[PDB]
Amino acid sequence: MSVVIDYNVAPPNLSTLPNGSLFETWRPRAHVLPPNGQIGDPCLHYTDPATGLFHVGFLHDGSGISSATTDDLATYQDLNQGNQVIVPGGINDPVAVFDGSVIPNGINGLPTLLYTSVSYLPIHWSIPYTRGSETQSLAVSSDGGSNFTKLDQGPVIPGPPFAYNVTAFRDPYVFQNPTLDSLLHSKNNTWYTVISGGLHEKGPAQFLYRQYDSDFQYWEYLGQWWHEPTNSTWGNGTWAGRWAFNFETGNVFSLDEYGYNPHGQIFTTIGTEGSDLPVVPQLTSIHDMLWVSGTVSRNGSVSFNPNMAGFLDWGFSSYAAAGKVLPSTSLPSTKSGAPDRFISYVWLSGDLFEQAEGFPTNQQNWTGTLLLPRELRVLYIPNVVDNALARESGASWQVVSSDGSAGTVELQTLGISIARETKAALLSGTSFTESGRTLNSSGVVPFKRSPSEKFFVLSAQLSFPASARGSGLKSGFQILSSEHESTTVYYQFSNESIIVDRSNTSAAARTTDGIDSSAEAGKLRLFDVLNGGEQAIETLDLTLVVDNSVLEVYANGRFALSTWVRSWYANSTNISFFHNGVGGVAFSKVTVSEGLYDAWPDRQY
Amino acid sequence: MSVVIDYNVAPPNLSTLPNGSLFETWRPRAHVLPPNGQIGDPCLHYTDPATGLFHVGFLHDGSGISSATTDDLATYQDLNQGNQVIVPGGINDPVAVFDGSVIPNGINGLPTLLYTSVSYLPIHWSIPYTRGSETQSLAVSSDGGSNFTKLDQGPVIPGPPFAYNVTAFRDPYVFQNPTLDSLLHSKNNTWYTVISGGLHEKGPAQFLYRQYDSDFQYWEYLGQWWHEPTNSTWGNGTWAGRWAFNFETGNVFSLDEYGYNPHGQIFTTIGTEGSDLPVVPQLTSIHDMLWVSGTVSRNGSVSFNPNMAGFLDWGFSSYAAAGKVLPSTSLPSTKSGAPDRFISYVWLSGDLFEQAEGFPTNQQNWTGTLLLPRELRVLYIPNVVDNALARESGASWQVVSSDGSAGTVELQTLGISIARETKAALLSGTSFTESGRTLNSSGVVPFKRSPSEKFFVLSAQLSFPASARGSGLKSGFQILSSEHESTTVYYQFSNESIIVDRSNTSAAARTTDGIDSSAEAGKLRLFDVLNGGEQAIETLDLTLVVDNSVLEVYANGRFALSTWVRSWYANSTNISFFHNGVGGVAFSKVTVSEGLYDAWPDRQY
Ligand code: NA
Ligand code: NA
Repeated sequence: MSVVIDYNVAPPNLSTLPNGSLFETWRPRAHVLPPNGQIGDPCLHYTDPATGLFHVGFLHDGSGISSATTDDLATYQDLNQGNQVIVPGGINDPVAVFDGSVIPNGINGLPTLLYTSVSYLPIHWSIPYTRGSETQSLAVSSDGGSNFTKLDQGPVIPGPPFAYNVTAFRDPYVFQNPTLDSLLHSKNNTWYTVISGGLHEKGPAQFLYRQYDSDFQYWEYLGQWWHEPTNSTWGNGTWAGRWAFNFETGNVFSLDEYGYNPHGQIFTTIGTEGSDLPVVPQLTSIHDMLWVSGTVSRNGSVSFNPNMAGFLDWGFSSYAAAGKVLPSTSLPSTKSGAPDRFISYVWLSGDLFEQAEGFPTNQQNWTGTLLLPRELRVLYIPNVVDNALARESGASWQVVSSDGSAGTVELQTLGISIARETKAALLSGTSFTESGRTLNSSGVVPFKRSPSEKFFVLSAQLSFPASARGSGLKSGFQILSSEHESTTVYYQFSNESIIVDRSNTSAAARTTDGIDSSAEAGKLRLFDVLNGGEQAIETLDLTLVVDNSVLEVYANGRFALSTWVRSWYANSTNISFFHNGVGGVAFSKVTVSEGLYDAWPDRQY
Repeated sequence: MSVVIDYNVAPPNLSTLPNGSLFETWRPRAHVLPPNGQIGDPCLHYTDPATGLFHVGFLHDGSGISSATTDDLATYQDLNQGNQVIVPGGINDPVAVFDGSVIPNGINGLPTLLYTSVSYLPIHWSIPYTRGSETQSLAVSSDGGSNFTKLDQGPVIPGPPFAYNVTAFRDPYVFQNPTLDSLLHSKNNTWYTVISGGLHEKGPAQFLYRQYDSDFQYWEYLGQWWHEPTNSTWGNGTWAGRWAFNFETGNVFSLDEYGYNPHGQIFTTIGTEGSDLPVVPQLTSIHDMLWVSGTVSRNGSVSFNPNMAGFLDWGFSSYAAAGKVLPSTSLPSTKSGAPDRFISYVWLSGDLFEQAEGFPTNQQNWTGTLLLPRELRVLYIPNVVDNALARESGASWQVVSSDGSAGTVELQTLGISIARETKAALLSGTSFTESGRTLNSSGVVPFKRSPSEKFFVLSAQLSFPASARGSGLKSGFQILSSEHESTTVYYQFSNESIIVDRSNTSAAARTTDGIDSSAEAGKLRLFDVLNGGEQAIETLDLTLVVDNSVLEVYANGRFALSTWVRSWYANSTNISFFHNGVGGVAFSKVTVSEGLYDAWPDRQY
């Protein structure tokens, strides 16, 4: 008949259950992930100029790249029923297909994939590099993006520059930029490529190239346009992790206040591969998902000079972001009236980058997800008090103007928000509000009403008095609660962090190996701000999106922290105010929207 | 019982006979060829420093490189019973293994093969080049040369210099040269590599490299050290074919009067791929086997500047020569007392470079041979009369001194002779002489005694009177004669050529397709010479080596012409003087040595 799962009854050791029995247990409904099995790095994204459809791509089951389309940037349709559009086993890629990116209007006016073709394993920053392990090859889709046919020829970039002893040499990211065109005297709308990795005994780098011929055959090397010393860090390591031992999945793009602008300020997103000392062979212990702002100058060779940096996502398991220009002329953007955007999908690895030993993978029969598509833009924070907090250097913001009369500064940083159409679809459920209140004593205060399922958005504002600064205050919410489980998400002034406490999240973590219960944390500074001539600590504008086991925490349009919340019991759906009693907190009216939506309307599961 | 072959009975259409039935018919006994099947370009040759054994290599059955050893430079022992020491089907060479050469004392003190690893076909100078079709990869033999194990990594030279549109890029030839070391400030005893091919719309070239690291990993590009315009020629095309559309099998070495000398004059041997106009797609119609002398200068980049050139072998089917330094310390050289030598094996394609349609290949069950090993050295011709003949430029010799009193010059050219130990073994049979004579009338004069088998050396000197110059004289020998067949080899003053007339050579050519009967020819100038104060036309010192169907014609230590003489009848063994009646000829005493020897004493067939 069936193997019977009752989520009011206690869990077994989940690894004893049949294959596939936990497929729906923790599965999101509003996120990009394959029909089943494993998802790796997103890549390959492109707007098809002929249709306006936006194509998303991702590594799938360690065997190539799968893809789906969206006409609204909310919901998706599988290509090939989820089967890969390109697989390993060719002449150039006999061992593996690694990440690539797409020139949308390329060879023969077709989407043209430049990707890392792998011929030798293992490959890791910590071990000697095997010559020719990573080349860059071309493929073209003549069938609307369902199949990328490999060009019947060798790699267009057969290895790194002469005698370079690389740590890695992969993840080519194609992009256009008129600032680079001007500085390098390139032909207008030249395609550039960055390749990510580093050099042994020197440190991480992006290797920069430009197309030499219109046919994309030859790629002129323009130097290590950005490189950093081995395991160096932005500032003192507080705000933007470390540059660490190797760069991965380098994206390059340019922004203004509204979205993507070719003439805008230049940003990159990168994964950095970190380690404790001594290094453990073939182990990356820290996967930092960073963004970096910088100016580009020339001095013979072009250079990217960082002026601020932060995390695109503070999640331990968050990594490998791939983003793409989405033009205003796209099908989604035409419906929503958006300007040109840069949409980034962050990867949330399902198994601690394959370190989560004993996780019930055969039972779940899927692993990983992408996070919600995110709009990136230049965010301005006005009316900030010109004090030490605002002026700290080596941080994730910079002063772009000042008012000596008012005593204020305008700050600039990277804006991170849920893509507009996806956010609206997330809120299309049924909405209720919980009354605002102030808390001064220690405890958890149940909401009058909680969602009855584990699919909701929670928004609220938290205001703190001057005395919260530098104190032992902890305030936020307790979610996914019942007598056996709870998860707590809170702001903490002592280290200016948002924390997700997962020690009690999962009753399955007590019976089963490989179900991480570590705390997750990210830094967020709330500055001193001036409005109506009154100086206050900035309001914490918190959004929580819970999609079964996927938690995404957003704050103030500039912060994201995402993780796995693998609660077992059907009843673990209650929400409470939380405050540790140190000082006071005022919670606004809290909005809860329940149900989210189905991001995969043409799948049944 | 057996399929019965009687060589006194007329031949059938040979393509109707059983497979293997003609294995012995035309098979040489004193030449390098595999136990059966096809032989292609020789390559891979090396002296093993540990044993003193000389290793020879060759393409075999279109599927990699086979090898044998010699301890005497006369006789050979198969490695692996003739099975290839390296085969295609690796990561770098999934389609084919092309030519390579060996650094004898390389990685780990082991013979280290650098070779062309092929990933895409077709490849031809006349068609567009597929990117990455030819890379250069490393293999090492740790077992005494029976197996060259591919290094488990990508090619060490993944393609040609950036954006070069090559016609070909293959046949790497490793060599050392202190003249290059001095000119380029290279470390002493640096290994150089030439790679042969050309550039589309520019012409043929050798691409020059030097090792960058002691591990042979990286190869620094030093430019097209020698290149020529498309289908240009030395002089007016008389003496050294054409530079043509592509260079193949470039060897580089340096000589003195005795043999190989690192500080000597620099020479190269090359195949050139020719065509009539218009070009026929994928067809090379002319395969010229050239040698070239030149000086090396620097002008920022190093340059090889030809000062004379000729043919290493004038045979239509002669090509692809591979030679190697053989030191005085080798086993063969220690026995024979030779100094350092450069030994070259020329290939004699068995089937007109796969154009001989209908040849009975399945019946023969082998195809091709290498020619006899040849010593190359600087040859001086003294006491030549200083006239137009001696002074002609764009030819195969140059004036290196002059005596105004005597009216003479010393000439310099490339010396080509049978390697000493092989020549002695060829003459180890039973020897007889035929009396000298003068002929003035037209006809063929039978020898009093002829060899009774088709395995012999014939040596003779032909002296011509002053009036032979510019005349219609034709004199030489008729060989392999009976009532049904004959072959005529003669000198002709009208175009200063040695000719092999094959119109009557083979009774099988009348019954069977693909048995070429075209004439073979090569240029040979006999200069005016002064001895005892008498001016004469130089003596023609002729050697003919007939090894069943393999004919090699040598003259004056500076001329070689080789071809197939596929006589059928057991009785086609008679030899006659030949003279066309135009003027007179004096033949010296003619020596005939019969039997040759077995170059493969440990094979039965
Ligand atoms: Na991370
Ligand atoms: Na030839």
